[PDB]
Formats: sequence, structure tokens, C-alpha cells
Amino acid sequence: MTGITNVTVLGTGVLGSQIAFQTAFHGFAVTAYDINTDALDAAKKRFEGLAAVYEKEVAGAADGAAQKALGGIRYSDDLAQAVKDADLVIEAVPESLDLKRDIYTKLGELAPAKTIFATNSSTLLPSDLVGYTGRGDKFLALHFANHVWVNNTAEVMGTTKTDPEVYQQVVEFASAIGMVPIELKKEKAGYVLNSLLVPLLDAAAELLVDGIADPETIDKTWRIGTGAPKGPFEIFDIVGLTTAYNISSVSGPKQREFAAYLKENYIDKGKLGLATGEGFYRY
Amino acid sequence: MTGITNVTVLGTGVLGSQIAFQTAFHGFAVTAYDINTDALDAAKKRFEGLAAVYEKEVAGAADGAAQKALGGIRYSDDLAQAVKDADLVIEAVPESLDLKRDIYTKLGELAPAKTIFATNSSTLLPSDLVGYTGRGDKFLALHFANHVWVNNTAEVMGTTKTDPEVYQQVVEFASAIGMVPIELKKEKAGYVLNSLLVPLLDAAAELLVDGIADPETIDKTWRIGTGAPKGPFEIFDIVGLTTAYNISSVSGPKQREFAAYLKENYIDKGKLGLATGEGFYRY
Repeated sequence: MTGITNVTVLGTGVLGSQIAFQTAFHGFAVTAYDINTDALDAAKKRFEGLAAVYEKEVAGAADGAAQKALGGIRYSDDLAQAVKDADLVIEAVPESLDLKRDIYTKLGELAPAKTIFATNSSTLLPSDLVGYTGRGDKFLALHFANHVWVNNTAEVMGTTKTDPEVYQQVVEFASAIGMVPIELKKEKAGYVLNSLLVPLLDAAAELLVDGIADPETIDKTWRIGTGAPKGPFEIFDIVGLTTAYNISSVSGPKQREFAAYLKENYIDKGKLGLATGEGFYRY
Repeated sequence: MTGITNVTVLGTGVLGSQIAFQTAFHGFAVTAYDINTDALDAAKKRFEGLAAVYEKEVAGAADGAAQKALGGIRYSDDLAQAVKDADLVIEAVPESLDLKRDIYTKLGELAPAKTIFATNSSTLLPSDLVGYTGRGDKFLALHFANHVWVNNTAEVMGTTKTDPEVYQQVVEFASAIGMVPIELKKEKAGYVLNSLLVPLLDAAAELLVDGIADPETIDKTWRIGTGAPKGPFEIFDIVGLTTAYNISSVSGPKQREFAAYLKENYIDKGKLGLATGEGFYRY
């Protein structure tokens, strides 16, 4: 008599655990799936930490609400059992074609016909994966950002095969779990946010790497010129420089030059950004 | 017994008049140069308006300070006389090689040896122009942003020939007139700000033009994802869509596609942005 109620999240890493917890915190019946009891033990630990963060950072989570959500999460390492009555499966497994390939082939078999599949993938297009699902009308991308409780966008992106009704149900699900749905109308690698942010960061990095200006100068220019609260390099520190290095080094020639610059000047010195307490800036 | 005192500004248009007025408002002896008495009459009008804006918008300009600055400005349509005792000449004539060519050839002849030349050019590199000056050690770019009293960056950019001492004097001049000096270390087309902003706006325009997302969605993504106060399309309205159209239409293929989109959907409807009270948004 209702739409989405049972949600299974595949994967319990940094992203999967936030998605699962956010979804649980907002009243849905969540099953967290992962490969064995060791991974499930680690997931419980991530969930306990998230409960703690919520109770301090998230409206309505104080006074035990976060723990009630925590205690209501079901853990499973049996995929068939994990998705047996799922209305929606959010897939957040590692960023591997082979690995998502075999998941979706099984998932398509194991899940009841009603089940909507959503990928959180940041490197693979729903078109790259749709064929394995066996239900193209019920497959799309639902893409979250790290720290979902605060950076609460959910970028919704299907294929030409996606059922509009399914798309709208995911949009309504996104809102129901407290996200701002960012509705894309066609596929686009990097969705919206990454599509906008990478060009800005690539531009700043080129200015640095080509010796045009120092980071402080580039950042103050951006803050003053656009009113933005943080400039590109402050943003690089937040992203994480190990992450920025990985991304840059499989990119274009100017980008790979920046990767080498980060590697020599930051990564090799243990200056990784916000995480270590120092990157381009000292915190 | 001092550095820069006499400043001549070449050109009295939107940019030249702001530069001249800002410089006058901060205590320097300013001569505004333009081609005839008709242009000089229009300059006086721009200065009167600027005085009015300052008295309402700029610290210290109330109670007649803006008018004292206004009344102290010298007007000239005789280049030789305009620069006879100039310590610094800020060139803000139209964006034309021929036109800047002949100005600099004359200027190099007419100005005393002491005179520093600074170009405000947004389309020409100081390297494009240095040969005409006859004083490469004293030529650089000093680049302002529209509404200099509020968007108060001054991007300083010389050539390999620029005297470091001259560069630092211009940096100190920039600060003395209330600007934040943005110090570039090597030439770069678009300096710093435009180098960062254009890639962001090109990315947003591609998302719009390729039908990925609507403007509202693209903007909220940027605001939420980076904390910036305005997204790309809000920024396009501020830039001015006629301006964005002109820039885009002499750019790359995706950019020219955006130009056509603006032309059909906005320019042709008199929706030019902030100026007309409606662009991508209604004001």
C-alpha cells in the first residue's frame, strides 16, 4: 500500500555506511549487506561512529534517536536473503567493473521483480552497468557526497531505459531521507557537481604548476572574485590530496604534472590536507 | 622624494573612469585623458555618478570627500600634456591592437623617462604590446574588475622584461588605492580570476546546452556542494548575457553552441541578466 519501505545497501564502506545510516535514521527498514561477518563487524563499527556524529551534528538525532536507528539496522552476508523483500537496493561496492558486473547479474536474479536498483558509482555510468541488471527500466544512479548528513545532495541519473515512474520514486525517496535531489535529465560522467568542480580545480592547479601564482593568491582571488567561502586549494585540502593525486595522475598532461607536484611537495611529506592537519594550508 | 604621485589614465570609459576615480579618491593627482572635449564631457558625467555611488557605498567618501576627489581630477585631450609629469600611466583604451599600438608608440615618446606604463587589457598580453612602449622594464599589466570599489582586486602581471622594482612599486600603488594586489609571477592570458571562472562557466553551460540539467539545478548543486553564494547561472546574469554571448561566440564548439542558446533564448527576448532585471533568473 506504499512505495519504498525496505532498503538494502550493498557495501558497508565509507559511502555505503553513510547511505545506510541516513536511510535508517529517516525511518526506512535497512539491511546492510557485505561479504562476510568480518566486514559486517566493521560495518557495525562504522554505524556506531555515525550514530555518535549524528547525535552531535544532525537535527533530531539527539536523545537516543540515532541509537534507535542504529539498533534497527539488519546485517546480512547472504545476498539472496539481503534483498528478498527489498523495494530498493543501493549499490556502493568498490569501483570495479568485474565486481559490479557479478553483483548486478546475481542481484537481478535474486531480487524480487519490484526491486529498484540504484548505483552510487563515481567512475561508472549506469549505461556501463545496465545490461547486467536484467531490469533496465528499474536501474539508475543515485549518487551521494561524502558526509551525506551535511553535504546532502543526491544526484539522480538514469539511462534512456529508465522508467520515469521509477526515477520519480527515487527522487521522492531521496527527499524522504533528507537529501536535496539533483535531477539530471541525461547521463553525464561526473554528474553535475564533479562536472563543475573538476574544471575549476584543474584551472587552479595549472596556474600553480605553471608558476603563475601561489596557492594563497589563487584562493584569495576566487574568494574575492566570486564571494565563495573557500578557494580551490582550500577545497583540495578538503577533498584530500591523496585523492586529488590519484585522480590527477590518470588525467591529462597538465593534470599529471600537478599529480607529480603534489606527490613531490605534499604526499611525500605526509601533508595530505584536512585529514593530517596540513595540506596546502596548515590546520 | 617619493614614488608615484601623478597618475594619468588613458581612456574614460566604464573601466577607465572607475580606475581614475578610485585613484583620485585615494589622494593621488589624477589626469583623465581622452580624445576630444566631447569624450571629456562624458567622463565628467561618469565621474559625477561615481562620486554619488562612492558617497553611498564607499567608506570615507561621505560628507564631501567623494566631491573633493571629483573636483581635483584634471581633464586633458592632449596626450603630451596629459602625461608630461606622470609617474604612472594606466591605459584603459578600447580593446584594439592598432589602437593600443599607436597609443604606446606615442606614449613612449611623450612620457618622461620615469613613467611606468600599465595596461588594463583583458584581451591583450603585455607581451603583445611591450615592443611599442620603448620601455619594457617599465611596462606591465594592472588589471581591475568592473565595480573596482567593491570587487577590489588588482591583478599585477609583467613580462620577462619588467623591472622587479617597478613591479613592486605598482603592487604598492595598488594597495595605496585600496585594492588587493593579486601578484602573478609570469604572464597568463586571463590572469588569475578569468582563468578560474571561465572553466566553471563553460562547464555549467555545457550541462545546460547538452540537456543534462536546468539552470536552477546546476546552481543549487554548486551552492550546496561548495558553499558558494551564487551558482554559475546567477554569475552569468551578473556578468551580463550580452557579454557572455560575445565571449562564447568566439570560443570553442561547445561554447559557440551556448552562444546560440543564449542568443535564441535570452538575447533575442531582451533577457540580458542583472541589467535588464531578468536573465536566467527574474529579478
